Amino acid sequence: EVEQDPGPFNVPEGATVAFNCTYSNSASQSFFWYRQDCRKEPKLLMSVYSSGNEDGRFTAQLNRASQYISLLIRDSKLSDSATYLCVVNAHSGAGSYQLTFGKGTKLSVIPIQNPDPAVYQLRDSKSSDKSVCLFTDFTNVSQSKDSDVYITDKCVLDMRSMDFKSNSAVAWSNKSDFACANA
Amino acid sequence: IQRTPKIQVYSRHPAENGKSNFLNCYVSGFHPSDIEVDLLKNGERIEKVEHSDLSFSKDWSFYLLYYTEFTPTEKDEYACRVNHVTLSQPKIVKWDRDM
Amino acid sequence: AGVTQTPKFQVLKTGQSMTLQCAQDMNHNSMYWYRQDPGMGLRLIYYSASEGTTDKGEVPNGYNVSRLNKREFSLRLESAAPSQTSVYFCASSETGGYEQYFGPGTRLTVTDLKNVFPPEVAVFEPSEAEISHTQKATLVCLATGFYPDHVELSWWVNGKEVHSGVCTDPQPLKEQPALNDSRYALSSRLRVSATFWQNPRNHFRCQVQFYGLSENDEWTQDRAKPVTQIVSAEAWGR
Amino acid sequence: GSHSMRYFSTSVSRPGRGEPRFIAVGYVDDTQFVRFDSDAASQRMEPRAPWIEQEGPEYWDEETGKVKAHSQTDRENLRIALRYYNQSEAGSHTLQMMFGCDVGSDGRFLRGYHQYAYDGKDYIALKEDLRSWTAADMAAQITKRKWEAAHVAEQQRAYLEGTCVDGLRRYLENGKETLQRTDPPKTHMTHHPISDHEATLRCWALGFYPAEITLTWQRDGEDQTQDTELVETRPAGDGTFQKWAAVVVPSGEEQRYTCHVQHEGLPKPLTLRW
Amino acid sequence: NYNYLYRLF
Repeated sequence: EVEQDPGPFNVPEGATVAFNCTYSNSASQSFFWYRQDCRKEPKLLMSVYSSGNEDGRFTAQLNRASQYISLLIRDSKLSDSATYLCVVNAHSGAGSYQLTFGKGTKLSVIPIQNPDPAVYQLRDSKSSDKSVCLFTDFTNVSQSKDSDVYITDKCVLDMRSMDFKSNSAVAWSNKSDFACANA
Repeated sequence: IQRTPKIQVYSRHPAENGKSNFLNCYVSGFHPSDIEVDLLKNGERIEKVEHSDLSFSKDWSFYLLYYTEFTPTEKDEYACRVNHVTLSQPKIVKWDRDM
Repeated sequence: AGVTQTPKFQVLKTGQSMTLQCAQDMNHNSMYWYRQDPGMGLRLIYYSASEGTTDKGEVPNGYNVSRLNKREFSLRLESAAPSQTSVYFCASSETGGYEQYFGPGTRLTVTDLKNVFPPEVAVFEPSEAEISHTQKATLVCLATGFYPDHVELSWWVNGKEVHSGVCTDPQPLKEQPALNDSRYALSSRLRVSATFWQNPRNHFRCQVQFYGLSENDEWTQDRAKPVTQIVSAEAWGR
Repeated sequence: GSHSMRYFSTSVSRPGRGEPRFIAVGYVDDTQFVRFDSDAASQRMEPRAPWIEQEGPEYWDEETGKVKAHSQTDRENLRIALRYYNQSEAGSHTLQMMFGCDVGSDGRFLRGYHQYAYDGKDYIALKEDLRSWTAADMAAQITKRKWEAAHVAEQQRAYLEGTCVDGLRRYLENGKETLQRTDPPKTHMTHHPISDHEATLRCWALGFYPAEITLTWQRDGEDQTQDTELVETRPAGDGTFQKWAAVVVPSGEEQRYTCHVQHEGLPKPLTLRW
Repeated sequence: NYNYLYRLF
């Protein structure tokens, strides 16, 4: 079996974040870190070698004696937000060598940006009652405990064209009496 | 690359007529591994002969031991017959009590 | 040099049969079928050590496979049940212990077809307050009310796709976090500079491609059949 | 007082006759204790010494899976080696492997081994560092560059310094009544005339347990290893080994010759004479 | 104990 950090890791941009993973089977032969962006495929990140494997911002080490694995990320970016799987290569009881995939740890980088927390009332091109509220830059929250208000998980833009790592979220409600200040 | 086997035929204990013993045929130093080894009694092959599992020395040359339980007598003749791709016809080596 | 997999999405009525497809061009001998369920990691279904041979994984019941070539390895559900509602990935590796390159993955919601619904898209025009203080206008799209969360939203500005200034929600929301057969929602935003918004001959449209029922399914309902619809909403520069 | 555990495996392609045959055998010093034969019905790792027979179901299951995995790995390597040399499917080809460790007499790990051979020639071998590879061919260099990037030498170093020594010490105690005993050679001499004025004196050594032994013929000069006839060491089949050496002597000059025998089980080397 | 060979040439 493979176990790693329960998560989620919520760290601001530029942070150093370390992952921890342990594998029970002492006979395990190969070790890897895999990354999986949300609602997409796993991909290999690097092989843990126990001599030290580092690839720029990413460094990983293996302790054969402790049977633990670590991943180190220096200078966190919003492009690093993902699920980080611990992958271990162990012979099964039969004659095949399989990879056991860990549950992983979700990383969620959030930008350090402008002092303009704000909410804008958006008008629908057709509707006279539908309305949509916004945000600019958070203090991670999904604190709308209301039974009818809706809240998106705050997409984290990295716009280099206009040079603004926008950090916006969307909200709406079926009620006509939907103040953006009261959601 | 091919190597002709070396061949030795001998008893596990020094021969004494009327005493139980084992007749061995030890082929070694050959390549490739496939080989045919028969143990003969009065010029006729023995059916129930056994052999060691395939293995090789530091040179990668193979060696294999064939053996049979038997009771030698003074006039009875035993022999080993080994054929290999390096041999044109099988090579027969008679068992000698002093070799 | 990669691993391809079809389909990308699929609804299935209970008892419907289905066969996911996979292929690799990397000359690897090993291929694998995983399923990824929330709260659990990858789980092997079946694998194939090489050509002509297939073997079992951690979760093999309800599935079968077929290693056609060195290139292809398909996985069939001969009777679909809600327990099989999951995200299936194909993967490939040189041999047993090597790193496994993965495929894009397939989304399966094995539910009753009656639950299938298409999104209700509605584009909302940017606020005047953001314009005068930040000199950037931001349009928001709202794809509400679709159960089979198989949607590929897009923004089109003047008949051409825009992949800049855009941020779709990485994951669809659950309209009820509690309920299992709950409707989903999706949101997206588009930032142009404020001058581009007020220009009247600029034309924005948000396009939510919905993946739902195939045309061959039996729609027994009073409603129109939720076929693989493309609902889209739009606005012009005011 | 050093010991060795070694596994020798031989994979042999048989085109037109199904998948290649795969044989593997395990040694502790000079004593075989285990085997695997793909042609055998069991398809299982099999005991070949009395002291290994009591390992539990976990051991025979796990060792069977590792050796079966090696057999599939060396099936593909035969297909890969056929491509590296651009050879036809016609004809059989051989792929041998040797690996193991030399733990000391409780001085612990001393050396490891990991070697390959294709058609009787060296192919690739781990160096004594357990960190670098020795490719013998232009094609083996392809494997060396591939194995270098994958750091497989660290895997073998982790095995040769770990599981190899952990199993070798464990086998040494379970077989300590057999593996740790030393049998001195039993020695005797024969005298057969071959001509009227000559004689073939044969110095015999029988029943010694370790295969290593030195048979030396001496005249008045204390060494004549140029007219001396010496046979290969051979297995008796009861766990002991045998060897003999011969020299040609003038008749009536047999006393000028002396045979020296050296072996670990002898407190001091023997001096044999007529 | 047997080695853990799986790597290809």
